[PDB]
Amino acid sequence: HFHPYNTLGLATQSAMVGLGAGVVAAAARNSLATGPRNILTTFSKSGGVVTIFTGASIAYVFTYCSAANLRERKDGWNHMWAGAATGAVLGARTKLVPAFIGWTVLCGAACGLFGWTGARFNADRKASLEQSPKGFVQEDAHQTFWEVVHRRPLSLTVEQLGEGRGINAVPIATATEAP
Amino acid sequence: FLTSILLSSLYLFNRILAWQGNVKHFYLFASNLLLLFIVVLYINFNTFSNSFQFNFELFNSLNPFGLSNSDISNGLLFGIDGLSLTFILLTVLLIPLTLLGNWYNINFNSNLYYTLVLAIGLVILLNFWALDYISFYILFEATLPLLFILIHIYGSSDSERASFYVLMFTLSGSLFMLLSIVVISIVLNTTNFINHNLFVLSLDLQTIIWLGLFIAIMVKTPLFPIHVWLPVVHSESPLAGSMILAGLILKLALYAILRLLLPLLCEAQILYTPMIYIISLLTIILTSLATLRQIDLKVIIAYSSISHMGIAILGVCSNTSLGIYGSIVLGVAHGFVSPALFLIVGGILYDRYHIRIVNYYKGLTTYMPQLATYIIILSFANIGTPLTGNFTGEFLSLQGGFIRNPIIGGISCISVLLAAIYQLKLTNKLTGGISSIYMHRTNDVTIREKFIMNILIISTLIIGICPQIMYNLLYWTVNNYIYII
Amino acid sequence: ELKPSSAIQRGPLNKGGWDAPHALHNDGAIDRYAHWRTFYQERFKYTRATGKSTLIFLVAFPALIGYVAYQSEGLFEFAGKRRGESVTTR
Amino acid sequence: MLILAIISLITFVSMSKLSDNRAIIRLINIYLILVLVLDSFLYLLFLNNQTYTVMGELLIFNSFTFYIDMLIYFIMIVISSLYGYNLYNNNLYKTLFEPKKELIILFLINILGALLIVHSNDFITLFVAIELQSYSIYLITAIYNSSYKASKASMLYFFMGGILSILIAYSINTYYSVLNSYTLHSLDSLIINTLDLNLILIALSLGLLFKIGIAPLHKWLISIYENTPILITIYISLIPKISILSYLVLSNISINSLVISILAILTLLVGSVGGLLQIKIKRLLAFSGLTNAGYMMLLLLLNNNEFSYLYYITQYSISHLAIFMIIIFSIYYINYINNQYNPIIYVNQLKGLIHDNAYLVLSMAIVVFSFIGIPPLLGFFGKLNILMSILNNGYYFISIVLIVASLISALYYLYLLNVSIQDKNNILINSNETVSSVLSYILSSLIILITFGFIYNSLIIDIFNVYFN
Amino acid sequence: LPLVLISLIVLTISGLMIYSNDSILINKLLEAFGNDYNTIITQDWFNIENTTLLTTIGNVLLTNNAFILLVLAIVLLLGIIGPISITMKHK
Amino acid sequence: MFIGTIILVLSFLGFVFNRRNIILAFICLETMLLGINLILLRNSVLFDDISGSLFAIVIIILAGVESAIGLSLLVSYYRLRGVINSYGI
Ligand SMILES: CCCCCCCCCCC(CCCCCCCCCC)(CO[C@H]1O[C@@H](CO)[C@H](O[C@@H]2O[C@@H](CO)[C@H](O)[C@@H](O)[C@@H]2O)[C@@H](O)[C@@H]1O)CO[C@H]1O[C@@H](CO)[C@H](O[C@@H]2O[C@@H](CO)[C@H](O)[C@@H](O)[C@@H]2O)[C@@H](O)[C@H]1O
Ligand SMILES: CCCCC/C=C/C/C=C/CCCCCCCC(=O)O[C@H](COC(=O)CCCCCCCCCCCCCCC)COP(=O)(O)OCC[N+](C)(C)C
Repeated sequence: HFHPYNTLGLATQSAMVGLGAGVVAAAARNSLATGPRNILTTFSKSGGVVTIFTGASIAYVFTYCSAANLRERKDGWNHMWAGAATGAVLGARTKLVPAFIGWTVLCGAACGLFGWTGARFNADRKASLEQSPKGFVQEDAHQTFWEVVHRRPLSLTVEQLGEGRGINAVPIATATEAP
Repeated sequence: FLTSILLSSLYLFNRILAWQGNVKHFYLFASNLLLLFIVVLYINFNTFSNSFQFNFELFNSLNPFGLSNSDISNGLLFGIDGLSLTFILLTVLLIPLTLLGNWYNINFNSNLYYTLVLAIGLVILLNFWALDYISFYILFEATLPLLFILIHIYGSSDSERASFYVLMFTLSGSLFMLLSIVVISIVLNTTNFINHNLFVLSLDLQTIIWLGLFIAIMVKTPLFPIHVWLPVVHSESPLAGSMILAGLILKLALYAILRLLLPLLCEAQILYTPMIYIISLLTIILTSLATLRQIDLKVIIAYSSISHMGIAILGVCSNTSLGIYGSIVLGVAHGFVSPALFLIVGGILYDRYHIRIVNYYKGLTTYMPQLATYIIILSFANIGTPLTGNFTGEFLSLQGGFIRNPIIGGISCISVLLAAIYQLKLTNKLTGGISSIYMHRTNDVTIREKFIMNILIISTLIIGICPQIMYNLLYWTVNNYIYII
Repeated sequence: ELKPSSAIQRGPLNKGGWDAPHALHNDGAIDRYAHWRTFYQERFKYTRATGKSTLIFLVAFPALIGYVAYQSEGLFEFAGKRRGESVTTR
Repeated sequence: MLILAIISLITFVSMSKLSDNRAIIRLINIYLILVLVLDSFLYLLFLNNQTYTVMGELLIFNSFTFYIDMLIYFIMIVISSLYGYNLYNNNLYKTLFEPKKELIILFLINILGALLIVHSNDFITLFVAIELQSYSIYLITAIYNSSYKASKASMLYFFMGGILSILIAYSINTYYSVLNSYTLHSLDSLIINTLDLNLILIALSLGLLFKIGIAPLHKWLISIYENTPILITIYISLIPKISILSYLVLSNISINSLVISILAILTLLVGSVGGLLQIKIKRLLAFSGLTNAGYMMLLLLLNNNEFSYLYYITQYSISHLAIFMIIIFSIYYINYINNQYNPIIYVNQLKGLIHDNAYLVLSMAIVVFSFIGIPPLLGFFGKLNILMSILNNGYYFISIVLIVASLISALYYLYLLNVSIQDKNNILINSNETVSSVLSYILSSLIILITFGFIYNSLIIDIFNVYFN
Repeated sequence: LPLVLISLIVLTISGLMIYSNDSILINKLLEAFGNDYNTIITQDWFNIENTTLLTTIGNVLLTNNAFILLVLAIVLLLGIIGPISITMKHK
Repeated sequence: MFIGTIILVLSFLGFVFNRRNIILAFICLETMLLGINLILLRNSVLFDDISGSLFAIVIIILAGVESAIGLSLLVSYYRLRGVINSYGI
């Protein structure tokens, strides 16, 4: 199944990596600049960069692990909620309410589309079509993903779709026959 | 033989360009020859066969330039059933009317314009012949550069933004269409309109594949989330661009949802028809409501076309024979009656006064009585006023949508009211009142405009008095796409 | 010293044809009003009335008829029914 | 037979006067044509993916690399035609498009160094060929030395190529320190599991890739492409791209790499949105190369990517070549020639091009819509066959980022069209002198390939099926 | 200086990293310092002649890697042609 | 490996944070090549083979040719501007 997340310590680890990334990026902006700049203008003329890094890190991993622990399953919806929280933190530097809402919903939609494709930049190996069973089944078996058959079982049709609209467990013809 | 026909024909074309500056006579001649050829094909068509009758393969490896008689086939297939031939007849009787529609207003660089218009018509003609997914898709987007060049060079003040939107939104939906087509071609290793109901995919692979095709159909039969390029690409196009667009492109995507989705996404489609009903009711109501506050005149007929395509989509997605038939009748009758309305607003009204704002036009009956006759006859024909073909399509599509879900059928039946409010609100403003103090009196409607109007009105009235005249093509394809186990 | 060639003979562009006399007296107020309405979106801004309209028509009404459409899919058959017979299924 | 040409050529060029340079290039042009025509029957060597190693496992010759050398010769025939033929016989185009004495020397030495990368099996052959082609690009950049921008660009390119060559050398000797070997033929499917060669092989691929112009380190190359003159930059944009990418596609050392996927996403992002608000045509034209090199960084993650690669290579090469040749042709119609080396700069200078030579705009429209990927044209099948390999192999987020990047990049491709189909006040009617027959036939050949090259797709797939499988 | 310090420590440790084969990050690092063991040099009498190192460089530049020597001749040729081609100003 | 690694790293960082003149960049490039040489020749000695010595004798020649090429490039940079800036090119 799944096992519950360490929201405490993953959020501490995320705050550590965000602090380090803010240190590195503030040093990078210091070195790549003009004007009178010294060693302690790294945190005064930084442009608020450590706040960006740490706030995004705490917000995303807190909301991700909390949503995965509240829903008790793991899919791309947790990436949607965590990206909504990250967009909230990135949109609060904009001191404006409609832009804040735009940052929230659009970053959450982009991160949910990210987390729905697998939440991986790279590939999954066995989930690929190259490294999976493909083509026809050669004789009758549970049809996997990436596989094609000629006929499907009708019990699978009734269980997956339903028993409602035009769909029935026995066809209309043989349900109405003379004997 | 067949090569000598063509280099005779290329020499024919070169000589008449050398002696006559214009092309338009030969383009009209080739259009009417194409008409006669398609009707000779309809004579030789076997209605008793479900299969594809007039097949040909292009760009095979054994014969790259020409036809293919081979054991192995990897080119592009072409062929027709009754469903294809319905839209081919509708297409081929509209191509000469759009070449005729700009017979005098395009003055500066005419030959470019008529070549672009005939080229777009030929691409959309070949769209309905195609039999692979990649052969459908190649012609399905060959239109877009020609549309971009046509809308950008010719148009009103704002033809740059309209040309950009007709490339942008169409390309953006149709790229996700290409995503799903690539997934189909790497699972099945075949793209084919013949075999493709035999293959069964997994349910969650089907529900992934179905999304990208439906997003492109939502862009091109413009349903509510993106319905939005359409008023600006209409309101700023030239005349034949508007006519070809709203008579053929929207019905082409209506054809694509039958041809591409209903055969191999059946078990997906049943899971998703409530979402389609959300989107189609929500693009009937909200677009039919947003037409009431419009200052411009071609934009009203653009939003009208949105509402009628929203009626047709809940006919195809109804899982009913009545809904499929009514969506086909709606598409064909709409492709008749709506280019006549775009001619009323863009040809008889923009050639004379060169403005399109509603506030200048009042009391057009007292100087133009037969234009006003046309305006009221076309208004009622567009509403869903019966004996017109529009009511046959709207009635059978609303009935199928009532079978599949009765509550969304109940709230979709108010489209009869909503479609009439804005149309009659426009029509009584145009016809009624004292004549406008802004408009100086011009000519009444001319012989060619009355000719185009009379053809596009008779062809709605014949379908409206007897919709059986094209059942002989469709009675297979009305049973073909039904999944009721 | 870099001038395009002496052998250009370039001249002015004309559209060609007939100058149609003006059938319509322009109205400056109607033209300004309509140019204002056509390009309304580049001056559009988010307000409270805007937010009310956006939430009511883009999220609230889709969620409402979505709830109605998903609750009522296989409910009703009315095809052949009689007095004392159910017309729903669940 | 390149060696023969170099050995013959510097002997012959030392004795010619400067009056003869252009005619010398014409000679070399025809020479390379008869190396294509009379000598390509060597494709019969490579039946059923038969691969040779030559000079003691030093060079590797398969049919992939045979196709790459055919492509490089075809492009060199086009470029050498651009130098060796006059556009017009004005006193204008003689002071604009003028070859130096030692230009064709450096061209053939660079083609040599570019071939010895794709044909390479060991790491010191790779190194020596990388520096041969790098010194040649230094000197091709610096050969028009009467120009402030080209001098500054050659200095910048020297230092930024020196760093990224020392990074390749560090990665090679770092690979040597853990394996007493030089081949990637050493790897053979089992060593990669039990050995961490990830950091080594990825640092190798990265040091090779930052010379193309991949995204964190892209701006220096965009500045070199804007600062070089208009004839030099059509050669130095294409040749290191196709040589280094044809090395890294043939050697599959970054399969399913997370770093290459990060930098490919970033490359597709920063190239698409980077060239949006840009008003110089070579800038606009170089961010196109940034995105189209991103589409190759995608195929670096792939195993068995030789169809999608080679198709999209000759696609991009023909389209690239044609879009630079069209803006060579538009110089006759602009109202303002600055900057003798780079006579057209701003993209608004081609504004009334439909009213002066409308078929040049037909040309332009065809190649721009093929850049976008419109289905009747040849760029569509390149993007299509890249997608068929991306989706087959599990790169699902990469696919959507590819699609969004192509949609964003369509804006500044169509901006060229939007400028050229516009009204202009003073249009041409009658011009006395003509464009080169020899050289406008090349542009028309390059267009007819792009438009009517979808015809031969099934022929090409069958010939592919026999010679690579 | 702050990025100098960060890049010094990072690039230094990272250059020390790739001499190691562990799954483990700092077992990769501290195997670079596991240096302390004194190599045992043995005499074997299998070599009969004064092939020193320059002799074997001359054998393998000239037989097994002769092509590298000739492409290197092209590189030396380029180092002649290029500086001349820049700095002459022909007449 | 220590001496080659640290000369390469310190040489690299002296190249990167060079803001004072241009020839410090050249000599930091050459000392980078020296550090690469040091690492490789140590590995050749430790592995008992000439092949690292082969790549080292080839990269000596390539470093020389790059110095010749690039210093002629600086001379042509200097032809039109009779000054070389302190901040850089
Ligand atoms: C604008 C339109 C956007 C459209 C985007 C749609 C993308 C949706 C992707 C769907 C899809 C790729 C299919 C794509 C095919 C073509 C796609 C076309 C291009 C798309 C660009 C990626 O599936 C992903 O779904 C994610 C959630 O949905 C998961 O997230 C993560 O969740 C948690 C992980 O444990 C993490 O803890 C959390 O951190 C993550 O978040 C991922 O793990 C998962 O890989 C599904 O592939 C996969 O499906 C499965 C189950 O059938 C198949 O199962 C196998 O086969 C059967 C017997 O063998 C059995 O039944 C099945 O048991 C067996 O295992 C696989 O073979 C595989 O193929
Ligand atoms: C006398 C002839 C002298 C030799 C002429 C050679 C010129 C080299 C030119 C290169 C650029 C021009 C494109 C030409 C593409 C040729 C396709 C091809 O044939 O390449 C093959 C497939 O390529 C692949 O996988 C993928 C290739 C993708 C091609 C995509 C572009 C398609 C449209 C342009 C090509 C068709 C034009 C035909 C016009 C009649 C692979 O290599 P081969 O060993 O079988 O080559 C044999 C060609 N021989 C017999 C003429 C030597």
